[PDB]
Amino acid sequence: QNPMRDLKIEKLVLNISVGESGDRLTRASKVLEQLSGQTPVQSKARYTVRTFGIRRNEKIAVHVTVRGPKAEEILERGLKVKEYQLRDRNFSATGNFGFGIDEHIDLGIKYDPSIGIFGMDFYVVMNRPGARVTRRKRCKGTVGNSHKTTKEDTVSWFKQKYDADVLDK
Amino acid sequence: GKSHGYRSRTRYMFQRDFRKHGAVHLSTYLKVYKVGDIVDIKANGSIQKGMPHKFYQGKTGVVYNVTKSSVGVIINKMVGNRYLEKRLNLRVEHIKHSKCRQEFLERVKANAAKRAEAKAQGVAVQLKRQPAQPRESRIVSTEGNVPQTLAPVPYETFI
Amino acid sequence: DAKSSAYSSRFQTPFRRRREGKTDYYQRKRLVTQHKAKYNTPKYRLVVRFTNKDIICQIISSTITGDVVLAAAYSHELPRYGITHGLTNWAAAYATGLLIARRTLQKLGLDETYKGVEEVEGEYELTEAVEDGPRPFKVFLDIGLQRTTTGARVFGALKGASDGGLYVPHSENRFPGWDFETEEIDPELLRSYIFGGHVSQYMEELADDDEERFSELFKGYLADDIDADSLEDIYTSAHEAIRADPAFKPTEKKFTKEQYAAESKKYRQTKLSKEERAARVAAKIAALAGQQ
Amino acid sequence: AKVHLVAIDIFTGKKLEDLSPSTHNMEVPVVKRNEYQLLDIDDGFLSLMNMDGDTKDDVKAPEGELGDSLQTAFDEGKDLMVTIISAMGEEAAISFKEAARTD
Amino acid sequence: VEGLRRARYKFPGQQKIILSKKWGFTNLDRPEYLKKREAGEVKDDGAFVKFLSKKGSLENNIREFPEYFA
RNA sequence: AAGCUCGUAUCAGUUUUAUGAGGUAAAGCGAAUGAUUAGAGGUUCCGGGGUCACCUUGACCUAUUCUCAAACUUUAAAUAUGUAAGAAGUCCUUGUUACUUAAUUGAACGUGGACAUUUGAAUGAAGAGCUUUUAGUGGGCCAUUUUUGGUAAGCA
RNA sequence: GAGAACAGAAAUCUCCAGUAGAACAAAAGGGUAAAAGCCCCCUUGAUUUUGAUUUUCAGUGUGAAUACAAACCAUGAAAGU
RNA sequence: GGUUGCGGCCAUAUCUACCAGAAAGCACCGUUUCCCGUCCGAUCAACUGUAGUUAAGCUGGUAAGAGCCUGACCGAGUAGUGUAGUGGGUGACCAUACGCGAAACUCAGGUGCUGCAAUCU
RNA sequence: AGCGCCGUGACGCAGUGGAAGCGCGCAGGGCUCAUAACCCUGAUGUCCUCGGAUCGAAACCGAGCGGCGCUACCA
Ligand SMILES: [K+]
Ligand SMILES: [Mg+2]
Ligand SMILES: [Mg+2]
Repeated sequence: QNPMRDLKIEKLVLNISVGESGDRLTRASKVLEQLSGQTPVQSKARYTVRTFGIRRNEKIAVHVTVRGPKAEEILERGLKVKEYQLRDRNFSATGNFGFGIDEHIDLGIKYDPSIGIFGMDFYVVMNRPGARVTRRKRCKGTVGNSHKTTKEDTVSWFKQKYDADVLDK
Repeated sequence: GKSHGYRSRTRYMFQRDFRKHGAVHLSTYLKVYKVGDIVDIKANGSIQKGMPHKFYQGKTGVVYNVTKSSVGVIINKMVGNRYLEKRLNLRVEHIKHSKCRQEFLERVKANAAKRAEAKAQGVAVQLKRQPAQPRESRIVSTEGNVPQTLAPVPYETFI
Repeated sequence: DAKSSAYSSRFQTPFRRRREGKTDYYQRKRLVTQHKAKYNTPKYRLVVRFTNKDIICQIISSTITGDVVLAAAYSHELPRYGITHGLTNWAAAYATGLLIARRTLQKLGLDETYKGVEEVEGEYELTEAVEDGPRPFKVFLDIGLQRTTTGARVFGALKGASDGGLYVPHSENRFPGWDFETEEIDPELLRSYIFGGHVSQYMEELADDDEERFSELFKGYLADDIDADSLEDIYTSAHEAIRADPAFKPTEKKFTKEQYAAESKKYRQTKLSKEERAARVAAKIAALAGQQ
Repeated sequence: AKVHLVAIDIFTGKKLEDLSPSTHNMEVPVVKRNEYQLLDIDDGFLSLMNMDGDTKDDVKAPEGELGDSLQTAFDEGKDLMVTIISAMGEEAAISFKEAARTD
Repeated sequence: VEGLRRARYKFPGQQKIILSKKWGFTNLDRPEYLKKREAGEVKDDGAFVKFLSKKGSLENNIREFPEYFA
């Protein structure tokens, strides 16, 4: 309709949730750092479950957010092992969609020992030009209902751009 | 054992009003108090500094001292068989002007105006207030207002 | 979704301007509240607000019935003083701070004294109270919801007002050219920012680099045939004109208030009466339940 | 009322008895126990390590039936956790446990 | 009535037996409840009923009580 | 008890007018928090014992429904309770200051001037203020109303 | 609530709703949402000299607290605290 | 009358769904050499005001809308309560006399007002 | 009537707010013709229930259940 209402990716979050901290955490951090081109941020456990062998503030996970044509080209690579084929699931009612792949170090980048193998969750967040109104400091507002992102709109754009398919589990 | 702390038994009177919590509006802080002003004490529970003791909730006094963020209020407190002068240091959050003294000052101006006019024309202006006087005679016309009413009513169950 | 009735009933709405996200009442209380033993002395604020395409500077005191503006200066009137481009840059913030400073001093009659900083050197210097004379006009910067940052244009306005004559307390901490490792302010860099040096050197740097980006940016400079080297004198003349005549000539205001009212009234949707609401209810009952 | 009290010294193991009215006050020590990990035992004097690497080479090895059994269980290894009781300016090892997990 | 009379002896003190003029457990008199079922203002529920008012969403007042407005 | 300074007042176990403060009585629970009776309609990737997307113990939600609270509450009395109703006042000039203001701006205290006998509600006032010094007492009990413990008590 | 390899009712990530139904050492009550909560950057005003005041009250002490003054400071762009 | 800056009272202003918005303003918006800040120029910094859009914000309207506000001889002088009697009743309690007096309930309206400054088909 | 204590593997019992241990008992293999002894190896716990505080309770708090007790004196 209105060219200022078209969809676009605003961020992609790469996540690794390691069971523990230490050598595995540091290897995952180096993986995420090299892949994103930025230094990643580590995440501490919220509380002690201890059935997963975790304790509070243990730094059990590592993640990074990428935006722009960077995230465009990581997402371009990350869909290849899915052969441009996702599900009717993996799409949220709020418009965001994501998938997780069990070895992306071995999708396009080099493997070597002392780094091991890992799986990354890719989570994409979609929006429209105007999403600043819910992030800016002054006169913070809420997106209008006609401007919201929906699962059907995200699916339609994900099918037409990147010529993909869904629902085929 | 018994408990008689500073804020004991203040559970309801240091509440904020329903749907009236949060920050204080700036008209509290834009009010000017001079020495001799007559003020009413009512603690704002959200400001825990300069808070009056529970006794002085609802007391009215005279300002004797004015400081950076507080006023000094003189209250007469009945202790035994006499009143003792009590001096309080209260932030202006817990303080409002006595509206009764506002109408007294306006009435003083109005009294001066009445005497000023009477000094020229219409002498004996009779400044003093008078209590509610008994009504004078009147003629209650019936025309269009014919009296019509019935007697007491029988008892009915209504259950 | 589907907020409950008890939720709606028990909800306490914030203050109107807090809901609009325009006022920090926490900061405002400390900005506005006056020493009680200074009973009726107003506390003046140099309110600086930055919107897209415009800069707003106001000298504001507070009353019960509302805030009162002693003097105001807007960026968009700078073409009278010679600035027709870059109406929101750091140098424009300096110029509008100098305008509101001189205008305030002219209104209050504090121009014969308190000339401020005549020759600009970017040196951290307040307005000193003259010996055997009235004190300088004292205002406090009110930046609103602006984040504090070294190099912000709101501190550019603060600098322009202070160098223009008003006494406004501040530190050189947040001026550009303030090194972080050492507590030292660079007057050469601060002078460049005051006189628009950064935009000027961007013009040569970008033009030497390429042409496709520099074509689109600074089109107005190309239209008026303005060289980057020609910014220093035009800003200097802008300050000269501002100090010469801050008299605040308003617009001629074509299409008088009443005509503006008649123009904007006739396109404004108005509330329906209760009889019209009732007739709508009745017709909707017939439409939605009249056996289709 | 009066209370007759029979008690064993926590260090020397000797019986002590005393008696007092039930409503007068007596002193109770501030007895505390601490976990330590058993490093070398050379001239007696068990050298111990806290939850951090900071070391306590200060506590005499027990010379009793528990202490000799501790040394025998220490010679073949199987790293132990020794408890120290430390009331009233005196310290003594009272127990020792085989570590449960992380073989 | 006689069952409640027997229940009365199990309680201390005085108790009356009152014939209500309300329809069952509702708060409405019988003639006005008749006037409300002849209209479309009463819809059955578990054991009680729900009533139709002039207030609230109109389209809600048609999806409930459908046979009224006819 | 001794009085002292004065001679109708800087007053009052009271009302009126004006203005505050309060969270008890009552009420409320298809309003918050707790408590609580019964069905109705939807939600099994929320476990229903059942055969290939179901009436059939559940849990959740929604609209209802019965009953409650010293340590619950939106609302909220009556009685009791603070203050004010002027001369130590009000207004107009212009004086002081080392405080305050951008300021010859305020703040507080003043000089001079004006306000008349209703000097700014009612009723009363038995004299009004003030001081010293000292006795006995420091087991209480009863009644109306409010009220705690207790089955209760000529109980506490 | 809806989603994301292992990951499941409970590990991390994302969005939407969210008047506080959380948190604020510790009882309970009160108070607080661009904060009094959470995270980060500085710091020692948890300082010096005393007087006045409030509560318990004999208008004593003790404990605790409130508002100034005269210094020296911390923090902040600053009002201010 | 519209819009903006700062506000006063802090829902008649809030919330849910939809529709409309000349002009100006505001906003979304384009970019990273510079000051500055981040895992991430998303927030914040700076530059342009140019390349574009009223899609969203914002402002108004629509709704037998929710909530909120005001009123009623609506309930109801009911509940409660001060004073009084050698009133009534075995009592719980109740009436009367001289006074004060609710809250639910029902119905009806309403859904921001406004101060200073600038600008506007 | 008031008060105190105890409840943990089949049994008897330890137990330091970071998921539980001794002795027997039991189980598997071996030796014996076979059982025991003996030798080599394993396994066994809502910590009486039901809630609460804590990131996390066997331990702390509130109740409920089942046992053991103590006081019971001057008349
Ligand atoms: K009370
Ligand atoms: Mg404090
Ligand atoms: Mg005696």
